Amino acid sequence: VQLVESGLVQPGGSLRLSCAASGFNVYSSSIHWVRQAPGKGLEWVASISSYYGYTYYADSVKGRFTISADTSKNTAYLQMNSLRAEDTAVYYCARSRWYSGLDYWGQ
Amino acid sequence: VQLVESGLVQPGGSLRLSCAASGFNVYSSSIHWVRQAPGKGLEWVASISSYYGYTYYADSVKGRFTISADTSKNTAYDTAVYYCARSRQWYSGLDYWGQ
Amino acid sequence: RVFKKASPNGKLTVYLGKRDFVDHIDLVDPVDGVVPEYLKERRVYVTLTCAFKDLFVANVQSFPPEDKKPLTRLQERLIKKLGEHAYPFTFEIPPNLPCSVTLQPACGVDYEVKAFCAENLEEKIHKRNSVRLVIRKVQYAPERPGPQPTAETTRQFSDKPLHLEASLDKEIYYHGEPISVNVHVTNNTNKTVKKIKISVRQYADICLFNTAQYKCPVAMEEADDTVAPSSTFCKVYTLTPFLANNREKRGLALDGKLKHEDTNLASSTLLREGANREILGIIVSYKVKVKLVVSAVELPFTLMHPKPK
Amino acid sequence: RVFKKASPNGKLTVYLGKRDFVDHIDLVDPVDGVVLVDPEYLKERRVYVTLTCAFRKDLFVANVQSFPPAPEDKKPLTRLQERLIKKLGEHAYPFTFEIPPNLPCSVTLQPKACGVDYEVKAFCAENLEEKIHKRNSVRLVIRKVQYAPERPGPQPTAETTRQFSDKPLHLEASLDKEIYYHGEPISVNVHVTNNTNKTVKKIKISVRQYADICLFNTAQYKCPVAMEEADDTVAPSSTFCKVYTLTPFLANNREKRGLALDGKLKHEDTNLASSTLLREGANREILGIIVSYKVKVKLVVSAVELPFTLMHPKPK
Amino acid sequence: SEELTRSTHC
Amino acid sequence: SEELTRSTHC
Amino acid sequence: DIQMTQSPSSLSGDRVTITCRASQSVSSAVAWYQQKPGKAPKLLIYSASSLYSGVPSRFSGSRSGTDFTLTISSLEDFATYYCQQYKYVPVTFGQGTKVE
Amino acid sequence: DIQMTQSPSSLSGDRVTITCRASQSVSSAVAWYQQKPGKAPKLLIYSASSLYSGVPSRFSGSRSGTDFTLTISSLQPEDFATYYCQQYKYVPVTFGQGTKVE
Repeated sequence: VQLVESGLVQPGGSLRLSCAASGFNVYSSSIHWVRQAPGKGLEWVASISSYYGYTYYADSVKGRFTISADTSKNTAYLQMNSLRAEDTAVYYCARSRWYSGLDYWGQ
Repeated sequence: VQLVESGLVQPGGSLRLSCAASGFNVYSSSIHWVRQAPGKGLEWVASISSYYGYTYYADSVKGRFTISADTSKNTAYDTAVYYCARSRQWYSGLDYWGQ
Repeated sequence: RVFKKASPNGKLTVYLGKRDFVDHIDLVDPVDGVVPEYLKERRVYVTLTCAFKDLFVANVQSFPPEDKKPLTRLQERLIKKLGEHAYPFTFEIPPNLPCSVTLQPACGVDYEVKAFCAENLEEKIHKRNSVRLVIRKVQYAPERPGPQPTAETTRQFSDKPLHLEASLDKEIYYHGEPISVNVHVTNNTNKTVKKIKISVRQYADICLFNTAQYKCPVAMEEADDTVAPSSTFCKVYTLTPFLANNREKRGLALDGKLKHEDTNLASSTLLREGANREILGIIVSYKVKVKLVVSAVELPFTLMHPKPK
Repeated sequence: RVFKKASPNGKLTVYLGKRDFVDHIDLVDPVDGVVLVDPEYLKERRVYVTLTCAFRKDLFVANVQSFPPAPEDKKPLTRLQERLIKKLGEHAYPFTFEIPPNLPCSVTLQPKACGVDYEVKAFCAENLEEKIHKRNSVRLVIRKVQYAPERPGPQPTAETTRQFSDKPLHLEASLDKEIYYHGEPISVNVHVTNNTNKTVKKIKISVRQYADICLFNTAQYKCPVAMEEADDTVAPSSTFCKVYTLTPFLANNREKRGLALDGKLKHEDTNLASSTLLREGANREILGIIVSYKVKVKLVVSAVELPFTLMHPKPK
Repeated sequence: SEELTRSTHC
Repeated sequence: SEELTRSTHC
Repeated sequence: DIQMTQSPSSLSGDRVTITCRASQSVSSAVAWYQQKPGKAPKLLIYSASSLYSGVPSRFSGSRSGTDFTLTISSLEDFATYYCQQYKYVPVTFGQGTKVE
Repeated sequence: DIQMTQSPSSLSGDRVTITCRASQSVSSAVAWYQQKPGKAPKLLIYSASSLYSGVPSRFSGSRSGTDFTLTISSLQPEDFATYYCQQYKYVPVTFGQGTKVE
């Protein structure tokens, strides 16, 4: 029962981050991503409350990021695009759940 | 300006207390009386400010005593000393005192 | 020590540091005091009013530039006491207006301070949200005594006219004090006169559409002191004003009353300048009418309390 | 950490130590709280709490009054109630209730949210007769709530041989357990034995939410809240197994008005209505709404069910 | 119907 | 119209 | 009846202060009086602060809510002192504090 | 948005107590986390009190008003880690700047 996310590009470009869990399903929880610039704190970027079907985004990524959930393989994706210079970080996918804290994490 | 008063009787007896000031006038007075047992405190028994025609009495004596003001000679009318007293017409503590 | 009254909803409070505001003859002291997360309209109003008809109405808002009347001494202390939601207000009370005085049953003139919240005056108040205070503009005797207010009349019939001669100690008297009416007639006439009548009458000017005056006695003593012909008479009398002997006299002028009280008779209150300008509202005054009965003299005197210390 | 609400006059307040109350199946937790008033300005000399189940029609209604303390109304203080009073002082007075079983949890209908409501109304009056003034009351909403039997209900299972072909067509439905957790992946481990001379086109895997209600009469309705259709043919004289998977989620029913949710406090959108548990072994006449699930699996010709209770786990 | 003009001293 | 259900912890 | 009460009962140019307790709100309606036994009282303080004419400056009226009090900043002051109450009729003197 | 901040930035078996405070009323909806170098964070505590399963008992959540606190009854040799306090009533969520310890 464990999580991993997988998947350099020129600014103005894009990547896909593939977020994969095991031993448990997506619908049990909302899916999040969180930034972490080297040596600095994290910040909530986007999240899909899979049971609700709604999704929300943060100011520092608003409208330019996008996120979706592949229930068929227990996985969700980040539609990051048009990355600007400050979007360099170690990315994480996250799964939660009542949000008794953000409970499961990747690598 | 001065205040003086006047007026031993067995239990069940009676008295006619009277008090006179000088140099100033009754109607500038809420006419109180106050009494004191030897070595003890002080207790308001009755008051009359005829300016309004209201007689005030303490609960300890209610209905027994009667208080009235002799306007025509600047004067007004349980073992304890009895003081006739005056306050203003505003009430700023008992400021003129009898003997 | 500031009086505070709080609204029925418990949100609003209005502070007035006193309500017996003084007058100086030249100018009236301005009112001052301290008055949205409930009243989302985000505004409040103070209305100062005198009412008999509201004689005069003025409106100011402490919350949220044209009303930046500089902060008064105690009012800044109040703001510092209350903090972020406390905002000052003050009123330039116009002169040429009455003091608080009432009529014997409160009838008469009254000063109403209404603090309330709304978006604008056009919107109706709600009793659930306002505070209503009543106040007393009051005035105290001049430090400068008037003349010895003598008056005379050699009432002519008996070739030698009957003489009526009268004096008091002062025009400016304190309330609840006697008046040492000092009179010296000269009855060199050929007839007797039996009774000399000593009285004080309250005269009360009222105006709301016309100048109305009404009067009645508030001090009386009857002297049967018959003065024989060819004789002059000399003794001082003594009247004193108090309301008890006249409780039955409907409409007699009494001092300011807040809701219901036995505050003593109405004090006479002064005009401004020599202009005799026709102030709206209530003005009253007293004269000592001494009248020898046929077989009269009045001595004007202002009556009001001394300056409180 | 206790909820508070104060009336528009501001002098009156009510306290509840929590706004969701558990059912042990045997007995349902009673409310406890404190009603605050200003005795120094309170000449009315009385106060009321009313605890009411309200189907948006009231049901169970009860009147209690912490003030002035009626010695005949004394129930011993709960530890939380005394912890409150000892903090409030002499001007505060406790209350506590007794919610009878037979009363549903707070569950609501999919669009104030219609369905039952627990509405703690504290108000002041000299007697019950006078109408309650708006400036003189508070209105706390709360829920009775229901949770999983901790002992795992032993494996439910169903079967049916359905003859047309003298040889049988037969199926089994086996699922891990009857009590499920909302959002847990349902493992539909079905099997079918088709000896017959006829084929099957599609096998229909779905979930439906029954909804029992007793207001005007006993009434019923149902709504699908999970679905998977497979074109998986089982040929004549052939046998098949496949562990299908499903889960229920409200999003694909947002347009399906009437589907049940657990109670909206004000205007929330919390998870679908949990299936409740009856009391005793008898079909006791519990009020309000009973909802429950069955997994429906059907072979379309050329039907198996199993009851289950997808309801939240007992909160830690 | 039941306001009060209590005092307060700064 | 504007009450608030806002917490306290004893 | 405001059962206004007074403390201390007694104590021995030095500064002293005396305090009384009001049973209910009585606004500023307090007085203080110095009595030599055998002599009628004489008023010291009105409205709990204000020095009366001719009183020595030593006599300063004090207050904190329903706490009224007196400060004789420097002690003839070996005398009996009464507080008072008068907002409501009847009045109620207190038990009085002597000095030595 | 609600800013949430903590002190001190860095410090070096001793008991550990630490605190952070939120700019607006957020109730007890605070999380806490810790993370060793280069790893994804692990949840410690939820609703500012409730210790999540498996977490060592020394981790314990506390509250006072809109100021929230965590106490480690001791600094175990395995307790050099990043930590965030985080509110979760409102979106965007807001992690603080966190503590390194050594």
